[PDB]
Order: sequence, then structure tokens, then C-alpha cells
Amino acid sequence: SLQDPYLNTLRKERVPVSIYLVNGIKLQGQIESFDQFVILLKNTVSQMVYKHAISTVVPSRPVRL
Amino acid sequence: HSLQDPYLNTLRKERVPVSIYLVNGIKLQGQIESFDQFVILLKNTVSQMVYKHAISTVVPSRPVR
Amino acid sequence: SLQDPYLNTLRKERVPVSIYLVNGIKLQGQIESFDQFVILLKNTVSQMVYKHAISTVVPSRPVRLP
Amino acid sequence: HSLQDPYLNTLRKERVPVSIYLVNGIKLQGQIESFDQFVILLKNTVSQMVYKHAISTVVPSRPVRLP
Amino acid sequence: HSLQDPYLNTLRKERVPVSIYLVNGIKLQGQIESFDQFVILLKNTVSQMVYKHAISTVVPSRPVRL
Amino acid sequence: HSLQDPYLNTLRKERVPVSIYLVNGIKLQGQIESFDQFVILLKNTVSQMVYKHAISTVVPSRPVRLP
Amino acid sequence: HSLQDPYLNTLRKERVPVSIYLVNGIKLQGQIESFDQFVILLKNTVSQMVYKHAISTVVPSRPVRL
Amino acid sequence: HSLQDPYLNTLRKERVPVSIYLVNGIKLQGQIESFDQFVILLKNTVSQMVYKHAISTVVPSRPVRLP
Amino acid sequence: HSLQDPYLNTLRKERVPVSIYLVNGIKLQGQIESFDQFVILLKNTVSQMVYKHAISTVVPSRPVR
Amino acid sequence: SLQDPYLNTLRKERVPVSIYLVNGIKLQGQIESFDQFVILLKNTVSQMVYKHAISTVVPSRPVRL
Amino acid sequence: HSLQDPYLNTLRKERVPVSIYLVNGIKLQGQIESFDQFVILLKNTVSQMVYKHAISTVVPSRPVRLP
Amino acid sequence: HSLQDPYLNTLRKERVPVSIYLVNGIKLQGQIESFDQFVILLKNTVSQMVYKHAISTVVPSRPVRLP
Amino acid sequence: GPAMRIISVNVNGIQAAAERGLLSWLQAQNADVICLQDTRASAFDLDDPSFQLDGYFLYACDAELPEQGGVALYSRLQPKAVISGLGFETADRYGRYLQADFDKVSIATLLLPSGQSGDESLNQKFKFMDDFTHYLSKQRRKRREYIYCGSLYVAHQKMDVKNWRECQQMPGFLAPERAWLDEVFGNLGYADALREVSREGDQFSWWPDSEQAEMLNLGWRFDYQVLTPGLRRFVRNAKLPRQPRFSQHAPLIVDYDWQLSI
Amino acid sequence: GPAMRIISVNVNGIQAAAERGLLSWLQAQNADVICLQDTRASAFDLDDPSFQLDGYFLYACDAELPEQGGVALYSRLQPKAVISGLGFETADRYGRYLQADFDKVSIATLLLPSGQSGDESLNQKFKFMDDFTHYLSKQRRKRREYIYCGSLYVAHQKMDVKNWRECQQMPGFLAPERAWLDEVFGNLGYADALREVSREGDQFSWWPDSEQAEMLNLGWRFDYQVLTPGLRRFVRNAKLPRQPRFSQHAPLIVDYDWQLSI
RNA sequence: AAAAAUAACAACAAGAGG
RNA sequence: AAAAAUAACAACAAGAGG
Repeated sequence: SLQDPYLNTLRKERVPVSIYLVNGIKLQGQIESFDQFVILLKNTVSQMVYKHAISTVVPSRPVRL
Repeated sequence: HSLQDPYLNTLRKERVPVSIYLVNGIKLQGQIESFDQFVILLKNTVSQMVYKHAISTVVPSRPVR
Repeated sequence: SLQDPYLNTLRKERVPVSIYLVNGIKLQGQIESFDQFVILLKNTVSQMVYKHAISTVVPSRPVRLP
Repeated sequence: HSLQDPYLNTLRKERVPVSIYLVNGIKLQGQIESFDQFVILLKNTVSQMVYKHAISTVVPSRPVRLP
Repeated sequence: HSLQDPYLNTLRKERVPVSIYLVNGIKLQGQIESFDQFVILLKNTVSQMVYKHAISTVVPSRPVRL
Repeated sequence: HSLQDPYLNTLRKERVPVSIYLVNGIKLQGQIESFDQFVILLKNTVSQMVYKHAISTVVPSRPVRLP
Repeated sequence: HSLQDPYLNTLRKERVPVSIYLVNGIKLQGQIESFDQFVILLKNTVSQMVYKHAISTVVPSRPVRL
Repeated sequence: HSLQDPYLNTLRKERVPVSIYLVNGIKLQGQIESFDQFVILLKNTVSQMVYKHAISTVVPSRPVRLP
Repeated sequence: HSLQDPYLNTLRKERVPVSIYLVNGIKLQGQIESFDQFVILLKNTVSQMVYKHAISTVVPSRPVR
Repeated sequence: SLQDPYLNTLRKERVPVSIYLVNGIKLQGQIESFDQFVILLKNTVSQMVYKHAISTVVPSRPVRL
Repeated sequence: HSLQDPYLNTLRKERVPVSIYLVNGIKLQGQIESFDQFVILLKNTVSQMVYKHAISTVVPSRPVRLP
Repeated sequence: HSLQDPYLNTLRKERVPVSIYLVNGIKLQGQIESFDQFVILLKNTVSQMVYKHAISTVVPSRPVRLP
Repeated sequence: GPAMRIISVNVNGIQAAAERGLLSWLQAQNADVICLQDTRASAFDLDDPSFQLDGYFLYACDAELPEQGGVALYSRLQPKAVISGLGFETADRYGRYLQADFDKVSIATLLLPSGQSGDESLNQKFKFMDDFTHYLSKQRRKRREYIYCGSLYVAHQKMDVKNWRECQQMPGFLAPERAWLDEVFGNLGYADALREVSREGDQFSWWPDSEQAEMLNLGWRFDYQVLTPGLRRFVRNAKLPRQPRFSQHAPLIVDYDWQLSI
Repeated sequence: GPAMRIISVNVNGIQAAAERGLLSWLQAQNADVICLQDTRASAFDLDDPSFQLDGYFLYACDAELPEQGGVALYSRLQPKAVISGLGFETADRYGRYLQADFDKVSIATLLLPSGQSGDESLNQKFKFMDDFTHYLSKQRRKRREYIYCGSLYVAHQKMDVKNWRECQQMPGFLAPERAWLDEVFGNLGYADALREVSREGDQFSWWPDSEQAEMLNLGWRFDYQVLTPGLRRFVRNAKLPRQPRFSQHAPLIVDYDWQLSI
């Protein structure tokens, strides 16, 4: 797969990313953990976003696998 | 399931007043009474069920865990 | 699961509920029956509402499931 | 599928004019010719194949019910 | 799967100019050249791929038999 | 998943400036690094990660043929 | 004063309910009990003394003709 | 005021619908019935007296000329 | 002249608390101690001379005459 | 006096003057008439403007007496 | 005139500082140095000439007596 | 006119730039050509006629004496 | 409780509509204020007893050339004032505005050029739209409620027209025209009296004179009752009778909770 | 007809006002929604039966430090929703906002920092004013009418503070503070429920603790019920009783011609 | 805290909140 | 077509209409 290595690479070295939801609402923060269904991002509060409502996940700094 | 279930249960038994966002931008707010694989029922004044496919984001008001 | 017992308690007690869809449109009625996928309610005529398009099911009276 | 399929079959056989409200609020009014477990076909002037995952409600014009 | 697959195929091989409506209301229009379980390839000046979970309806220009 | 992976793989081998439209009408240009069962990467100044359940359409700016 | 005095005497002797609009816009409802060359005595509760140089218009509620 | 009253008399006898601007900005659109040296009665729906020290300007709706 | 001078004298002799509303809507409540033409002296903690051409209304607080 | 020759010279020259009222309303147009109490101005329709509501009269061009 | 001019003369020769109010609500402060029938000269750091038709009230700072 | 016109002639002879505040509370600066008992002329770039019943106050920019 | 019925029918000539049964219809409706747009008659023509409804006071603002405009108003109660014209040329000399000032509310009636004859009509239509936008920008400072019973000849949304994809270029559904209603109803706070109670579709008010369009209900919604925001909650029943119409336009019957006073 | 009464009182601590008899007073007023500002207690303190008025549901939003804020609300009918906070932290962690969502109206209650202690409270007050202006700019697009029962700690007009020439420099009558109410009531179109009915002077809601200010009536108006524009006409009468008092503030009592539903 | 519902914007690089 | 009334802006080069 691709999602499980990419999100692990994104969370282990803590890139400040922006997640765009399906309605256009954008969310700044860093990913701490992720299961098969949700993603827990935390800038100042432990926030949980369901992955079925995520349009895009964009890192701010360039990342490689 | 490895992240979603220890998170909603921690917000449930500690009774943190959370704010649940929907996929159409509607902000609901209350306490989580219980949760299935598919639903979360919250109480503000009247207990109501919300399907998890309509939930975009679950935000607690105070930091947890 | 409380997907089925809560809807069974709304169905057997004949509680007038309000169903909010995923676009904000509410539908007031009484849950006549439901399977895994649909919910039939009747305010004026019988109506089949799909569970993948609802957001919230709220009752008018306070009901806790057994 | 144990309860929606005899409902849609009753909507077919008595030929009641139905109105399908989509998940964005758009009303498509007509009558159901035939339904799969993934799609429904409604005929007003052409045969529309409407997907079942884009439908919010299916409501008939006159009150009917299944035996 | 038992009824949408003859319908898309008889829109394909008769090359009927179809109008396909997205779930956000966007009206695309072209011709159906191929379809798997998951996508439909709409043929026009550019040949694009439309996912089936974003499609509300597929209408034909002329009424066809099935 | 029978025919969509030759299409995206044809876009991946000979890299096309592909425009992907989202389910809310958002247009995104870029080039596909790789794709998965559920998700697609895009190349720009920032490298986007877009899930397939939010993608409405995928179009190339150049007319590409499918073998 | 060919119409200044007879119009006010007709409003006074018929004791009509009248409305005086002042030069700043203030609406004073009452009844004309007496008037000099300079003043007009409006009255509803505790009477008044209204100077003519600050009065803009005087509107009777009933149609009044000389 | 030898020039003030070929004008108001002409607007009275021809019955031109006029517009009287007061000194506080209030526009009273009406029709002159009679006038003193000090007051002017106008008739929109009910006849009212207007003191001339409160009148700023008097315009007619259509152009008129003096005898 | 013939009617404001018996009115202000009646306001002055019985010493009723009057309220003088000026042209610009500003009210001055007090008592009338003396008057002639062109002025009215309004009495308070300090006594002020109000010009009569800047007065809209003079209304007493008690019904008199 | 001074008002009569000024308004006569301003009338016979037909200067497109601006009259500013006491409330700040600006009026444009040349002067047709004046007697003692009132002034008839004209740009499109003959406007009758009372003198006790006029603050200033401003010529557009410089005017000599 | 029988009571206005002794009041202003008393406010003049005892040099009482006045807060004089205009009809548009403007409070000027100074002291009265001269007055005719029509204007009042209000002495301060500049010597003005206030018009009596623009004055609403004249208020002294301290209570003064009238003969 | 026992005390006003000496003050105005003192303003006229010395050609002091004065400021006239109107009853609208607005100011007009400039010298004075001439005056009468109804209007006052002002010298800015434009030569104005200002009615004396709309004038609230007249002030000099710097103090002038009155003999 | 208290009630107030207002009818804002556009007649396309009061004589041609009165020959078809207008005045016998308006008497049996129990309206308080009837607003007539595009009356196509002078002020002397409405002074005849043929148009005088019993119980109603009639006030009219005619054009200079009476075929180019004209506005009429029937009122149950006598108004405090009647004001004709808006202050600019295309409203004044064409007679496209009348206002009846009552106690707390004032009921206005407004006609617009259709822009369907030629390009000069569309140009004076845009002139009228900009000048009336400048009028509405000034009238929001006052302490009086307004009811503009207008025939705007401009449709607002996709719901208000039939087959909007074919109607994008015809005058009545233009993008600067619908952006003007997005400015008036959206940002200026003004309300639509028909949208506050029924968001049901297929409620049209104008039809072309071809019978194929009216038998297939290819209609338009051109006439509105624009409300100042203080009136939003006073609306009970706003309807457009499709069948008993007397012109190309349909009447607009709106029932309010207001109590109209002098 | 239909009626609703709203009482809003800034208590300066609900314990110190309940020892002064506030809860015995509020029961005999027949109010529908009572709004309590700067209640100075946590959520556990209002859970005691000492504050539970019979017939009323009590909802509270406390601060994290309970001496620095707090907001309470009693309601006759049970609301559809109760929302605490409005998005920015200076009311969120200080507990200066609560909202009761009913059927067609939501009644909100709002506390502000007075800015009377020091300059940091004045800067916090300007931050709150700018953030609440940005909130009111966003809330103009919704269809729900609001009543904000606001302890605003600003006097709007020269009528609203006793001697205004000496008051120009105190927090409560500052020029950026009164310009904010000029922008809220003027250009954003919001009503003031007192000035919709009564525009007589010498109505004030707050006085200093000095008895010379009490007896000379050296008061200020700092309390408002602020209405979305569709509510301008739903205001029968509004009053500010001086005599029964429990705080530096008098109660603000308003009657509405409106019928509160679930 | 939500328009009993826009027969349908060849498409808003994206309203930390419709 | 008009705030039953701002104990009072040391002062709007001026709201073709408060």
C-alpha cells in the first residue's frame, strides 16, 4: 500500500501539515496517530478527524519516503 | 479501531464536553453517552444519535489523555 | 450495538422523531420500520429514507434505551 | 435489502408517480421502471439510471403500502 | 450489478451521447467508451475518468431500449 | 478496479499534467507520483495526498490513448 | 394673516385633535385651546406653551375647511 | 414681496404638484391650495399648513413661468 | 404679547417646576424667576438666561390655570 | 445696501452659482430673480429658495462689482 | 430689553466667567466684555463676537445677584 | 448697531484673516471686502456672500484690539 | 390576530385588464392595499368611475407619454401621505414609483423596464437598477418599514425559472441582473415575502403569450414584494394564483400579521 | 396576544446577590428567560438546590478561574440547544457567553470585561470588541433571530451617561468604545430593545459604589438587549427599575409581543 | 443546532469551521 | 412625510436634498 508508509513517515518526524476536508475547511496541525478509520491531529488540542471526510492531506515541508 | 475506540471511550467515561462537526459544517456540542461502530449519541439537552458517516471531526473542549 | 435497540424503542413506542439529513433538511415523522439500510417514516404518506444520507435522528420526548 | 426491495417492487407494480430527493436537495419526479440493488431507473421522458448512494429519500405521491 | 451493467453497455455500443450528472450538480456530457466496476470513461475532446461514487444520474439524449 | 489501474498507470509511466477535480468542484493540477487502492499522490511545489472517495473526475490536459 | 388666524380659530372652536410638527421633527399631539400672534396653547395632559417660530407644520386629524 | 406672489399664485391657480423642502431636510410633496405672507396650505391627502420660516425651498414638478 | 405674558406670570408666581424644550431638542428643567420679552430666566442651582427665540415649548410639571 | 448690487451683477452676468443652505444642502444654478425675502434660481426648473434658509452664495467664476 | 441688559451688564462688570451655549449645542467659554442690541463680545485669549440670534442660553459659573 | 460695526470695521481696515463660524457649525476663513446689516463678503480664492442671520460667531486668528 | 392582505398584480394596461375582469376580481379579495404596475394610462383616465372600486382610495402616478409606464394604488385606509417618484429621471418621468405612507409601515409600488424590446431598454434598465440600488443604500438609515411591491422583471435563482440552462441569455435572468438581487436580498438585508414561507418550486408568475409555454408551465417569477428586514417575521401566507390571471403576469397575494393604521 | 419577558441582570456574583434576595425576586417576575452576567461561580456551585428556581431550567458556562467570569441562564421552556462559547478564547476560557437555541429565536447572554481595573483589562476589552465584531459580521447570513442580553460596559450616547463632558476619559464612554456601538447599532442594523420603545433620558443601569452617585443619580447605561433586525418591531415595553437591586447594576426587563417555543 | 428539500454552476488550489 | 423631545460635540469649506 501507500497510505500506511506515508502517514507513518509524516508522523514520526512531525511535519506541520494542513488537512483539507471535503467541504473546504482546512486544518493546520501535526499527525500523532492513525488507525484504519480516523486520524488524530494535534496543534493545541487532541483532535480526531474521520478519514471519510478528508479531501486532501498536504505537508508544508517537502517529504520523501 | 485501535485509536477510535480508546478515544471515544475516554471522552465518554470522563464526560468531557466535546464539539462534533458535521460534513456540512454544522457544529454540534454536548457529551457522548455511548458509541457503536456506526453511531455516536450525544446529550446537550436532548439525547440524539448521529451517524459516523456524517461526522467530519470530533473536537474536545479541554485537553484529554 | 445500539443502532437497532434505539430505533426499535423509537418504533415500538411510536415516538415522533425529526431526522436531519446530510444537507440540513429535516423530516418530521414517526418511524414505521427499518432494516439495515433504510428507515420508513409516515407523517402524511409512507416514505423511505436512506441511512447513508441522514445525519441526526432526534426524538421529541426524552427516551433512554433499555 | 430485506425491506427496501419489496417497497420498490410495490412502487413498480402499482405504477405510482414517485419523487426521488437526492443528497443535494434535487427532486427528480417520475416513476420507477426497474431497480437493481445499486441503481434505480425512473421514466418521465427518458430512462434515468439514478445511483442508490446519491439518493436521500424516495417518496410516492399517493399513499400506498405493502401487504 | 445485475442491471446497471447492461444499461451502461447499451449506452456504450450504440454510442449514445449521454449527459452524466455529478453529485455536486455538475453536468458533464459526452460518450461512454468503457466502464469497470468502479469508474466510467467519458469520451469527449478529452477522454476523462469519472468515479461512480461521485455520480448521481446518467441520462441519455434519446430514449433507448433495454 | 478492473480498468482504472491501467488508466492511472498510463498516466504514471508517461507523466501527464493531470487535473483532478474534487467532489466539491475543486480543481487540482499536478503529476502522479504513485497511487494506491484508496489514495493518489500529486506533484507540485508541495506534494498533495488526495483520497479517492473525494475525487470526482480525473482528466488529462493532453489527449492520451488507452492500450 | 388672512388665513393664519381663521384656520387656527376653526381648529380651536371645533376643538379638533391636532398634531404639531416642530422645526426639528418632534411630533406633539394635542388640542389648540388658545393662540396669540406668537404662541399656541396645545393641551392634552398638562397643557403646553408652544412658540410659533419653532413650529413647522400643523396637521388636523379630521378634514377641516374654512 | 412683490416677486414672491406671482409665483405661488401661478402654482395655486394652475395647480402644479409641487415639492416643498423644509429647513430640516423634510421633503413634503403636495399641492398648494392657498398662501399668506406667513403660511402655505398644501393638499396631498389631507390639507396642512406650513409656516414659511420653516420652508427651505419650493420646487415644481414641471417647469412653469411667471405672468 | 397678550397671552404668553399672563402665562409666564402664572408660571412665575406659583413657582411650578417648568421644563423648557429648546429648538434642538435639549430640555432645561427648573423654575422661572423673572421674564420680559426676548429672554426667560430659568432658575436652578445656578440661574441661566434663555433666549426666547431658541425655545420650542415651555411645559409645566403641574396642571395650572 | 450691499446685497442688491451684488445680486444684480450676479444676475446680469448669469454666473452658474452655488447656494449653500443652513443645513449644508448645496444647490447649483444661476439666479433669475430676487426681491426682499426670496430668490428664484434656475438650472433646469425654476427653484424658489427663501433667504432665511440660505447660508452662503458662492460664484463659480470671480465676480467684480 | 428691560431685564436682558442689566443681566449682561452684571455679568460684564463683575467679570464672571461664563459658559455660553449656542443654538447648535456648542458650548463656548469666556467672559462678557461688551454687548449691544445685536451681538455680545466674549473675551478670552481671542476676542470673538457672538451673535444673539445664535445663542440659546447664557450660564454663569457662580451664582450672581440681580438688582 | 452701536458696537458691532466698529468691530467689523476694525476687522476690515487692518485686513486681518478672520474665521466665521456659521449656525451649521462649519467654519469659513478669509478676509472681509465689505458688509452691510444683512451680508458679509469674504475673500478666499472665491468671493463669497454670507448672510448674517446664518453666522454664529466671528473670530480673528490673532487678537485685534477695539478702540 | 391582526392581518394585512396585499396584492401586487401587474396588469399590462388597466383598460385591457379591466375589460377582462380585473376590477370585478379585486373587489372580492378583501385586500388592504392593491398595487398596480404598468397601468398604461394617464391620471385623467383613472379619474373616471369605471376604475373607482368602492371602499378603496385610488392614487396614481402616470408617465408623460402614458403608454410607456404608469403606476396605480388602491388603499382601504387613507394614507398619511402619497409620494410619487424616486428622485431620478427614469423613475420620475416614466411614472414607475408610488408610495403610500401609513402609520409605522409604508407600502410602495414599483415598475421596471423589462429590457425585452431592445438594447436601449436594457441600458435604461441597468440605469434604473443602479439608481435604485443607490436609493436602497440611502433608505436603510430610516426608522420606517417599507414594502416594495415591485415588478422587477428579473428572476433571482434557478428555482424561479424553468430550464435555467436555456434561459441564461434572455433578459430577466442575466448575471448582472441576478447579481443585483444577490446584492439586494443578500447583503442589504432585504427579504423576499414569497421565499420566507414557501421554498416550494414551480411557483411562476410571468408567462409569454405563446400557449405552448403556459400549457407546459415554462414560466418566470418577476414580481416581488421586497421587505425591509423588520418585516421578515410578519409573513403568513404568500401565494401566486396561476389560473385566474388577467395579463401576462400573475397576481401576488401576501397575507401579513401587521395591522395597517393611518 | 402572545408575550415574552426577558430579564437580564449583571449580578456581580450570584452568591452575594442571592444573599441580597435575588432568587426570591426573580421568581415573582414571571420571566421566560433570565440572563445572568459575571456570576462568579463554577458549574458545581450552581448545581446546588440553593440556586435552582422552581419551574426554570438552569444552564451555566463557568470560567476556569471562577472569580474572573461566569454566565448563567434560567429558562421557562427547555431549549432546543445550549451552546457555550462562541469561538475565540477571551470568552471561551473566561466564560463570557452562553446561548439558548429555541424554535425560531436564540436568546444569548454575554459578559464583557469592564476595563475599569487596569490597562491590560482595557486591551482585553478591545480584543473582545474586535472579535465580537468579527462574530457579528459572520452571523448576518443566518435565518435565526438573536437576542443578546449584553452587559456591554459601554454607554452608547450622551443621553446614556449622566454628565458626559466629565465622562469622556473613563472606560465605559471612550471614543473607540462608543464608535463600536455606533458601528453595531448603525451600520450592522442591530436594534437596542430600550430605544425601540423609550427615548427619554435619566434611564441608567449602573452606578458607582459611592452613595453620592446613588442619590444624585450619577448613573450610566451599560446593559442592553441587542436584537437582530427582524425583532425591531417585537418590543412592547422595556424598563430599568432603580429600587430593587442586588448589584452595582439594575435589572433590564423587556416585553416582546413574541411567543417562545421549543 | 440544522431551509418537507434550487429536473441539476464542463467544475471556487480549497470560508480553524456550511 | 417628520424620534412627546440627546442639562447642551471651542465648532464637519458645507450629504441636488436631515
